[PDB]
Amino acid sequence: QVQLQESQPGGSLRLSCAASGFTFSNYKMNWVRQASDISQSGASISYTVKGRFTISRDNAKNTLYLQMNSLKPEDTAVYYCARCPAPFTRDCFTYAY
Amino acid sequence: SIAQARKLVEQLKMEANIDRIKVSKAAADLMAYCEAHAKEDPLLTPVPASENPFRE
Amino acid sequence: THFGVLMDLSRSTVSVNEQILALITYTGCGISSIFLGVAVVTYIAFHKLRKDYPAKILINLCTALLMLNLVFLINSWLSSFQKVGVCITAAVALHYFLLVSFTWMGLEAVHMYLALVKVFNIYIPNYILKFCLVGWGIPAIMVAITVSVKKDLYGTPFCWIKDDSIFYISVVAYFCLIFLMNLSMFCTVLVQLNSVKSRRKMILHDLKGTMSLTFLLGLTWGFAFFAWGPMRNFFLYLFAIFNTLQGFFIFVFHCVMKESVREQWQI
Amino acid sequence: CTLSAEDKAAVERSKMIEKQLQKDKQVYRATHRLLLLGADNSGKSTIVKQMRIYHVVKTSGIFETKFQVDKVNFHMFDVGAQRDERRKWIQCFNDVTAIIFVVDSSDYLQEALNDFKSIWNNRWLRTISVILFLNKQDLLAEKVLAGKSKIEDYFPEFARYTTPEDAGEDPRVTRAKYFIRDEFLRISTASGDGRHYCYPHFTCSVDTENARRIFNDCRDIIQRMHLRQYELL
Amino acid sequence: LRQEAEQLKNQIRDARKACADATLSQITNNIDPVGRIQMRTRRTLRGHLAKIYAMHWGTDSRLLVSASQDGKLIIWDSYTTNKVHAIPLRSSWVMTCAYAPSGNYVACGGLDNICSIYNLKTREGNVRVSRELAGHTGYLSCCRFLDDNQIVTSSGDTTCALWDIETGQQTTTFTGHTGDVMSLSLAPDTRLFVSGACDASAKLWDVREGMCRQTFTGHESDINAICFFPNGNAFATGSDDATCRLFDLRADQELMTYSHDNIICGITSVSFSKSGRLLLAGYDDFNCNVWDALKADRAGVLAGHDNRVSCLGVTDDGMAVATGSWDSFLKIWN
Amino acid sequence: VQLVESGGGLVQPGGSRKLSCSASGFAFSSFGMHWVRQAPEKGLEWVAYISSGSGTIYYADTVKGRFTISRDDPKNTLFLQMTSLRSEDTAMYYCVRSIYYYGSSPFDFWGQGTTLTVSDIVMTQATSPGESVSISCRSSKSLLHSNGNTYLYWFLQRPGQSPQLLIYSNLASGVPDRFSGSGSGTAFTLTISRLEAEDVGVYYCMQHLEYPLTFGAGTKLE
Repeated sequence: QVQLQESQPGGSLRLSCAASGFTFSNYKMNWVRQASDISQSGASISYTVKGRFTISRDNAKNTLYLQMNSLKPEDTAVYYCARCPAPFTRDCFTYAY
Repeated sequence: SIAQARKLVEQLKMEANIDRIKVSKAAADLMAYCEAHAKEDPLLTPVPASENPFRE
Repeated sequence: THFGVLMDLSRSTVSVNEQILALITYTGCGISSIFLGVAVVTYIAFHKLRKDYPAKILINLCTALLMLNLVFLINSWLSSFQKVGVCITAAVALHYFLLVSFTWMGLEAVHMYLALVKVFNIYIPNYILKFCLVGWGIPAIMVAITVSVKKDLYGTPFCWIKDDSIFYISVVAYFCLIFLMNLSMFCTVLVQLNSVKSRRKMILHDLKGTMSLTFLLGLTWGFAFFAWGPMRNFFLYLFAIFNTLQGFFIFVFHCVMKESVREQWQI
Repeated sequence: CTLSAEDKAAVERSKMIEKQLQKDKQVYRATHRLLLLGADNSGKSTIVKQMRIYHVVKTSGIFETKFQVDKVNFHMFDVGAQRDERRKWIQCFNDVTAIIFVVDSSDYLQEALNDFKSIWNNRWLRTISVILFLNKQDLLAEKVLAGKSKIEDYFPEFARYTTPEDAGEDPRVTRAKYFIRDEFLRISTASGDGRHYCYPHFTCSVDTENARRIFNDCRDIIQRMHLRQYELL
Repeated sequence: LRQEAEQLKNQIRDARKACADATLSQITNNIDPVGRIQMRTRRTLRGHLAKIYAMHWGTDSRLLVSASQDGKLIIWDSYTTNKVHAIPLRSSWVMTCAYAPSGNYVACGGLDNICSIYNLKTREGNVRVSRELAGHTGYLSCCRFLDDNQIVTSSGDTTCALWDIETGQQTTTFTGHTGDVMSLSLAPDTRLFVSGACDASAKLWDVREGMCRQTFTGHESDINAICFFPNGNAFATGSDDATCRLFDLRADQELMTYSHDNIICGITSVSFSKSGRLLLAGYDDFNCNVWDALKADRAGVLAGHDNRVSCLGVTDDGMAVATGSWDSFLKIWN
Repeated sequence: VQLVESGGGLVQPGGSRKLSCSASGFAFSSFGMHWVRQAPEKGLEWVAYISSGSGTIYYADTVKGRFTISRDDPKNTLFLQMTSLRSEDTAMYYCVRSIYYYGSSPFDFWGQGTTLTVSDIVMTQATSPGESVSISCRSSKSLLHSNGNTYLYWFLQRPGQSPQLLIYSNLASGVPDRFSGSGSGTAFTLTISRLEAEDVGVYYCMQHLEYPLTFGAGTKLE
């Protein structure tokens, strides 16, 4: 399978996505909210809010990191560790998978 | 949500109590079907150029 | 002799400098057919590089230049074989592969009018084949008319057309009709490519855009009208350094910095 | 010939099939298919009404809009009944002539940014270029000039931005309208590499030059496609 | 329930680990492979106009139909390069194609969500559509005829549907997938079928019972195309993750992971040879790869195309492999 | 599917009447169209041919210049512009539907016929309820062709109407499974298993390799 398990304003709440069941090294695993991506081995990071939360990554530990530090009250929602499934390609495409 | 997860376990409980055979004995029958049926396979052994209909 | 004997526009001697003109002519075709010859050797041999309708007219222009440069090269050898038949063999072939090349330059012109000016509804069915029926057929029509009249035996130094009216009305009047066609789709493609591009590497890319356009359409082949002037005889020196090295200039532009041929050169 | 009699007409049928296909090639190659990727709350549903009515089933996934402008046929293909996962049905449009990615510039857009970012850097939609076609400017200026409560707190790079050089519009709307243009082009020219060039516009319900905005910027693709074949551009 | 159903999905991964005695690569370490075999294009089937999205073979081993996304379904005399039929479709974006085992019928499964069942053997010479199977609320990603009046069809909706052409309504709707089911392969016994999805899970289905018999996971990406191993007790799925996976029916595991590290493009087609020893995928690097389906070696490349290889099929007699790509051309290999 | 004929009979000797085959109910532009004789004291012989389109128009050697054929595909009709209608040009002229592809059933629909009257492979056979019979047609040359099957076509013909294809050893879809065919390239037999009131009538075996098509007098079952 493709297991992606995710872990008063202004509190530095960082959550650790756990990417199991697949490689996660050549997968540009982005983040989506329910009220911002990464590349392979980092080094090409994009956002929406563009400095409030930062997207780290650890392919050696097989995990995705998101460090929400200065979050707004609107940021308090359900978070989902998305995975752009076409490997080695920035083709990040009811959002269910 | 709830109704999709209510019917997910019913579509997964039958996948739990399935007669999963041993993966070596399953792969044995995988190797058996290719071994017992290989001279009738025109891609392992190439059929000669007069018998197969792809010539000239 | 010089390369400009194909496109003199003045049937007069040039021959104190014609030893230096034939020096850069014969070394020009020697490196152009070694390079545009291996442009065909990487165009016919690779089906990916000839899927483009520009790059299949370019095959038809490269072999048009490959034959015209080689028939010019063997026109020295077909003058040493001093039989009347031997010269005529080259006075048809050099005249065919001139009007083929000129038509190929011209076709590259009417291709641009479709592919870059009348940018939509460009699909004519059996396109590349319908241009070989113009590129190699209309010269084979036109050379058939010049061998019909046979005035002054149509030949002969290296054998070439040696008539006044049969050279003008068959080559010079046809090429000027072709040169106005391929200058019009040189000015128009420059004002199309200006709107797309809208000082180095943007004048240089405008140079590599226009230096690679003056040798698909043969704008340097119109140096004859500039060399018709009695003062400047540098245009004949420019003729044998450009219209002879046109094979190298097609190769260095349309077969080195194309970036798809280098994808197919590597394995 | 060594072919049999019912195989002599099995070719003579097959040649007349190709004669229909070489007639269908003239219909295929002289008609420019256009993917149309307006999202929810965008202006796609009226642009396919605008481009159809200017010039020419309950769960059908594809609506074909056949409009010709300057006598050349286009097929706008908005994608109706397929669900939100665009991952696989968008691969099917790798040989279209353009992608009319219609945007709600009125709403707040990062979803439209991250869609266009995926449509750009897709492995199959690269070398085909988006007609960006920013729709609903009548309510986009209403969100900035008339209303002003729809300010750009969503976009932190608006404070570091001003309209560089661009065409009775308000200067705060034209700063906004050429920022919505500039937000896509920061995700367009980054991974374009000249293989496909985004051709943006501004449209509304009363645009009425929307199909001409396609064709003049669809010429600018097929021209740029042919200039890349001449290595010219 | 999401943390409560996770252990039951973890009950599957340890029931499969309980059967995990030795891998197929460990089992087949002492069997001689097919080796580096040359396989050559016999017929280039020129005549399409667009990207050939999917082909399918007749069970008569000779009639080949292909779906190109120009609005043309072309039935090929594959032996003699002849075009037996060309069908001008209504949905110009046809994603898939299915030749009936009876040979009377053919399906184009469009992007427009209709499985237009074309009747080839009409009393008229025109290939009229018999039943445009409207429904299915997603791109018709695969379809496979069971009989002349029964077809199973895959959708871009996360749900496969078994249809009846004579009625015109989906009799069964297999709704276990959580992602868009990209392909579909019927069993040789035509009482089961398999369906690979964009949820990275290939789900075994009973056609009559309508039930997800097994859900095969292990692919890292969207399962692009699938085919049954011809004894009906296994299948290889081909994902976008560039690693084909031979799963085994009634075992719920992946046997062989056909992974070559120098291949990163998606496996946009999968077919099995008649032995099932030679699994020939259709990758997105414009080439195929005729994997030894037991030795898991590369064992043969079919490099006949310029664009991505969308569709492989080995015939029922196993003799040819047609190969359509995203050009107008179908290469027929041997 | 109605291949009704608009032509007429009672032709002068040497007359040049045109014989019309008005096709309807099918894609007549996608069909190879034929013309087949039937003399009232004899059996079927073939006249002409157009394939789909106009390529490969064929004729018998007896009508190679006298009879010409030309289809009107927009008008959805076939013409036989016969010229010099003489003796042995008297026949119930049957316009024949025939589509050619792999797995096709050519010669499978037949026109009602025009009773026209005037004021190579030479295959033939013998002339001859609920029981099995056989026909045993013999050819002039082998028909196996080393590419396909043997190209012999079985045409049962009910006595007061048009003929109809039985076996193009492939059974036509309009005729029942009691009919069967076998052969070995030279000798071919049509093995009916249980004949009935439809099977009574003349049978016919037409080759399809050498394009002069001959039928033989056929077993006139009674």
